Amino acid sequence: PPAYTNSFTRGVYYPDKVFRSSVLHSTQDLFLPFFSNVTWFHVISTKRFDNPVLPFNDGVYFASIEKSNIIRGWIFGTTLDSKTQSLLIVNNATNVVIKVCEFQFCNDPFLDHKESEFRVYSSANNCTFEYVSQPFLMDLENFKNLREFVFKNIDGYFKIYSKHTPIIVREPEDLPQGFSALEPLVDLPIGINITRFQTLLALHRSYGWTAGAAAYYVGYLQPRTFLLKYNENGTITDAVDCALDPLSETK
Amino acid sequence: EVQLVQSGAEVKKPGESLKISCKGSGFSFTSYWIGWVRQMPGKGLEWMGIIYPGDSDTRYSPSFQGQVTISADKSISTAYLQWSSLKASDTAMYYCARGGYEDVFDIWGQGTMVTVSS
Amino acid sequence: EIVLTQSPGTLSLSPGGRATLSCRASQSVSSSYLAWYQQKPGQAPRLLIYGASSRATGIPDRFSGSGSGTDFTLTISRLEPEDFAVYYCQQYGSSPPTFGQGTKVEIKR
Amino acid sequence: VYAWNRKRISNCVADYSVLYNLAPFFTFKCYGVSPTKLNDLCFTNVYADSFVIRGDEVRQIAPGQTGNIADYNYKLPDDFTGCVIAWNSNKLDSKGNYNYLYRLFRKSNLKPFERDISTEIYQAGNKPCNGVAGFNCYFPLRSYSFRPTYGVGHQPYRVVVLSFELLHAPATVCGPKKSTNLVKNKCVNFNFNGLKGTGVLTESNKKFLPFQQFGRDIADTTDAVRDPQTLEILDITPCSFGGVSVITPGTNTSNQVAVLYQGVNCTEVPVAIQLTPTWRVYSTGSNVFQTR
Ligand SMILES: *[C@@H]1O[C@H](CO)[C@@H](O[C@@H]2O[C@H](CO)[C@@H](O)[C@H](O)[C@H]2NC(C)=O)[C@H](O)[C@H]1NC(C)=O
Ligand SMILES: *[C@@H]1O[C@H](CO)[C@@H](O[C@@H]2O[C@H](CO)[C@@H](O)[C@H](O)[C@H]2NC(C)=O)[C@H](O)[C@H]1NC(C)=O
Ligand SMILES: *[C@@H]1O[C@H](CO)[C@@H](O)[C@H](O)[C@H]1NC(C)=O
Ligand SMILES: *[C@@H]1O[C@H](CO)[C@@H](O)[C@H](O)[C@H]1NC(C)=O
Ligand SMILES: *[C@@H]1O[C@H](CO)[C@@H](O)[C@H](O)[C@H]1NC(C)=O
Ligand SMILES: *[C@@H]1O[C@H](CO)[C@@H](O)[C@H](O)[C@H]1NC(C)=O
Ligand SMILES: *[C@@H]1O[C@H](CO)[C@@H](O)[C@H](O)[C@H]1NC(C)=O
Repeated sequence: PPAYTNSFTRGVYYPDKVFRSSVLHSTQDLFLPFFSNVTWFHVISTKRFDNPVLPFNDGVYFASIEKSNIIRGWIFGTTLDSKTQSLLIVNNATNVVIKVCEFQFCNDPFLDHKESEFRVYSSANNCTFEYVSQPFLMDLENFKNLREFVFKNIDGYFKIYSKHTPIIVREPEDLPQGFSALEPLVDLPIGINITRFQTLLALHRSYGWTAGAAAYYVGYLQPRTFLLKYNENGTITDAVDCALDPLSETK
Repeated sequence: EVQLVQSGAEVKKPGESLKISCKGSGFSFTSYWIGWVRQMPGKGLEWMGIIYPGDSDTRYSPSFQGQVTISADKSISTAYLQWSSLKASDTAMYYCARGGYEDVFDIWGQGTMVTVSS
Repeated sequence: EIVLTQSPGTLSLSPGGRATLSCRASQSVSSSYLAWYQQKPGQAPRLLIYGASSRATGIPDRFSGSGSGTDFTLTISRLEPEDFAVYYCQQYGSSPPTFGQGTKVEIKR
Repeated sequence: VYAWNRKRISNCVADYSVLYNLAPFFTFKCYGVSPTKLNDLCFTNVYADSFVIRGDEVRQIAPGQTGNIADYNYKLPDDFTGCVIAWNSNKLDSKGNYNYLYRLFRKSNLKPFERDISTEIYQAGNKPCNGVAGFNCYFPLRSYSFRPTYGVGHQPYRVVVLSFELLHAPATVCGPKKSTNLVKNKCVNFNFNGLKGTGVLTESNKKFLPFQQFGRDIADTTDAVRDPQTLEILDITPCSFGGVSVITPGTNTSNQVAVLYQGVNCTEVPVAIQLTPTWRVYSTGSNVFQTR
């Protein structure tokens, strides 16, 4: 069952590469609703892992609170089969391995965290766009580090906003109430359309396949206008979404 | 006609730079590829490389690239192989065999039995 | 480049018989189409056969190109005084061509 | 030519002047666009080709023309994007050498922009084409047979067909841009990363976030930008502006006038002030007073 939790103040990302200082810029952008229901999927290890091929829709606000990267990367595609050209993400060592090819996909795709990658993409036919850089999990691997991602695709480009922060306490088992803007890491020149999103889970073996504690949240963004309060350093310290409440409109 | 007369056998004091002469005739240097090959006394020949003679561009053999200096003039139709400096070890039979990457024999020189000794 | 050695160093045999020159290549080179060289005795060598198995331009019908890969086996159906001389298997397609060990024909000392 | 090498060119900063330079590269004529304009235009998914040309037959296979080589080796539409670049491979093909067999006897004409990988022996007569080339059936490929003799007649030409895909996707291949070097503390036009503008440029003490590259104020004008060349950050201030005012005691009461430059520093204005520089602006010898 999808545990539904309020988003509180989450999912805010920098709109563009403009240094705005102490000015309350307003833009209508694909945004996560404030205090919004988001489905919570818990993966504790029988296998409690869930890998449903969720519809990508316009966008997604993915976040992982795992101490160890049980889940590495994601699978995006229109149909996620050999005919469809689907992009791959994986945090193996120091390489993202951003591959966009017609990939035949395993029914249960797992990677050996201690690989099994040739099974998860069975067919490497028709490779078009390939990029390799520093791993997207550039954050360091008492606290449990949290990695938040926003995935979008538009204008023949795939846009990812992300921000990584340590979280001290697991007792809430939900997104902490705090404001943090997801910086623009990469923009991917690929222009393949994606309608369904599948998380790429890594399970080597009993560690049939067991792994550490993990909890990943998925939320869907929609168009909305926000007052983003840039500060003197240009960081968005906080923002108010007009939609949520009658007071918010007035601001 | 395409005939190649090389330098004659010469007694040579070891340690001087000598340009051996291979005459060319009756051929277009760009149209006909020239090569360079030498035989040390009494065993199979050694490659010196192949020359693009229309440009007089000699790509020497990796064994003999820099070991010998090969030059030729398309207009004068006579090679001038500096051979770096001729040394006592350089005593060998030199054959002006035309050829390219295909390494065909084409027309060899008459033979250069240079014995580099005092 | 590829080491070329044709067995034997001297096939001592009577003239007019059929013979083969088994050139040994360290790396199998059929793409070389190696340029067999027949060293005229004490003269400027004439290319025995070019194309490995293809025949040389203006070569007699007895001289037949044969052999490919690591082993080139040039077939000569009738030995002549020209055959009674040193041979060479030399790389044609392969650059830095390597001359063979040589082969010779004789009957008496 | 029968199996010509289609190639894809991407993520390229490509200068085409070098190709024009070589004397063997005598042919770089383009059916598509002017070569001078080409050095500036940007394209994507550039197609390059590899084939061996006698030059006697290139006119038959030239775009806008069809020959038995064009009908079989490579069909090409009359309109041709990009250039046909031909340079003499006279030597490399001479000696002789017959490897590059190219298709001249095929059953049917092929479609434009198509490469025929497989060799199709000409299905000419009703009698079956069994036994490859034979009676009523002919081998497609003809040995290119370039010799020193064929070096002169049917001169060997190493020819590449360059047909750029006309930036249907975002253009990924083109030439040099952004030549001019920067100056500071001067009223100069700028095209920093293609961003046109005019102003006085100075180093910006204000920080930028690593993703942030250009700075916008409350007025949304540009006030700071990270230099494309270097991580040094430049404040951009608009060039000095102002309105002029003339003080006169009346035309009948003499003709001397006094000019007031409103809201501008006295050191900033030379007599060159550019807009309205027609006036001599008197001189520094004339009393100049800096007022609020
Ligand atoms: C992780 O898996 C990917 C493919 O699933 C591979 O990544 C390779 O990483 C090494 C260096 O880290 C490089 O050769 C390339 O970046 C990748 N090779 C490819 C994509 O063929 C590799 O199998 C794994 N990375 C490891 C073990 O470091
Ligand atoms: C915002 O940026 C400014 C400038 O970088 C920071 O202010 C100074 O930062 C340097 C090092 O980053 C320190 O050595 C100084 O002591 C800081 N001075 C002041 C007055 O802050 C500032 O820390 C950044 N953050 C905030 C919230 O202002
Ligand atoms: C999410 O919605 C369901 C009904 O659709 C509701 O029962 C649940 O309480 C909501 N989650 C919240 C309010 O956190
Ligand atoms: C498909 O799921 C089953 C479930 O046990 C298992 O065979 C495996 O996880 C998947 N198949 C492959 C080939 O991995
Ligand atoms: C396959 O790859 C080519 C080039 O890599 C690309 O143009 C094409 O869109 C891809 N997909 C299909 C279905 O051909
Ligand atoms: C899928 O993407 C291609 C380009 O990658 C585009 O041409 C096509 O229209 C898209 N299909 C849609 C949006 O249904
Ligand atoms: C002022 O100027 C007018 C015309 O320019 C002239 O007629 C008049 O006499 C002048 N008066 C004085 C006091 O200068």
